[PDB]
Amino acid sequence: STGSATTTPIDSLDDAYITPVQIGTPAQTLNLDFDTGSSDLWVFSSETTASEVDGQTIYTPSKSTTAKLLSGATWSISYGDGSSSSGDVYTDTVSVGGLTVTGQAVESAKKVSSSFTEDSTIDGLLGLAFSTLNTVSPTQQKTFFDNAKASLDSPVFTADLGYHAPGTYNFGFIDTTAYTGSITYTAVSTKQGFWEWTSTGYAVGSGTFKSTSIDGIADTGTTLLYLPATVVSAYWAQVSGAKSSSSVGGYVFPCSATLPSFTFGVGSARIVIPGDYIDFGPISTGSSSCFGGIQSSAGIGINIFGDVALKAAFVVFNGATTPTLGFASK
Repeated sequence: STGSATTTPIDSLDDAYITPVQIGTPAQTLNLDFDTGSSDLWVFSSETTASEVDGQTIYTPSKSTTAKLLSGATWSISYGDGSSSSGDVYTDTVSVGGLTVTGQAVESAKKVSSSFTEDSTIDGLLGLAFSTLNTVSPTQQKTFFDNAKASLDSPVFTADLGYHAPGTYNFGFIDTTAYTGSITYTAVSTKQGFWEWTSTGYAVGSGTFKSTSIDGIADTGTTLLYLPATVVSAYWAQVSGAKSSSSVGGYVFPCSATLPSFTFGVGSARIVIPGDYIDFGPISTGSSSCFGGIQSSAGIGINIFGDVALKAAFVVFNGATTPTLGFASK
């Protein structure tokens, strides 16, 4: 089997991407944030505290003939940005882009933190990291990808995120028309539950490539590119007027600037992030100070290849017995 679904930016900055997901019978379509940095599929629901729901589409298990309460199971998650959610669990039929899993754990939110409430466009998350990170207790549950894997033509999914445009998540096949040149594959460590790999270095604009190992995670659920302070300082030093602002919470730059590209290494191959991808616009409405899309990972504890990086590539998440990651230009 295979599946293919379009993923759409939630706003003009590509802050996140939503992908329609069918849950239950008859189908209830919710727009979920596919997150390769976590492993819970959770949704706004009829059980979510009413004051914490503001415009989202909810899953109502009582209206699904295939929903079954997973008795005794609860979940609770906190994300790298400080947001959180928790609730109980149903199993139900879940389909993405034509690919159907029966008995998928659908985690129903009883509580969500303010950042989720305030984002009306995201109805939940669909985790695509390794199932070892799943928070369901007392019986850990598998991700949608893990459940689908054996039925897939090939045990892979791919992320093809757009810059200010829709893109695609495919399951079970590699669309050879979706990228240019070749796909370069690189080793993955699953020891932390993430799609963790080591970039071979970087360049800033037309500058020379610096060969240096950068361990980090491929995370579709993080907006920006978070790299070591040395790398990030080298980037922003090429932008006149750029500075790290403690008050704003990262590097800012004059909105009048033209940003240089940023290149990262994948083995001997190179992925170029155009300068425009690194512009996240005014810090506040009407400001002439703009927020940078490359930020320091210092104090996160891990480097994160988020959407800013991933959207510059066609990315293969290879879930073979020994997982690997593939990157191609596009």
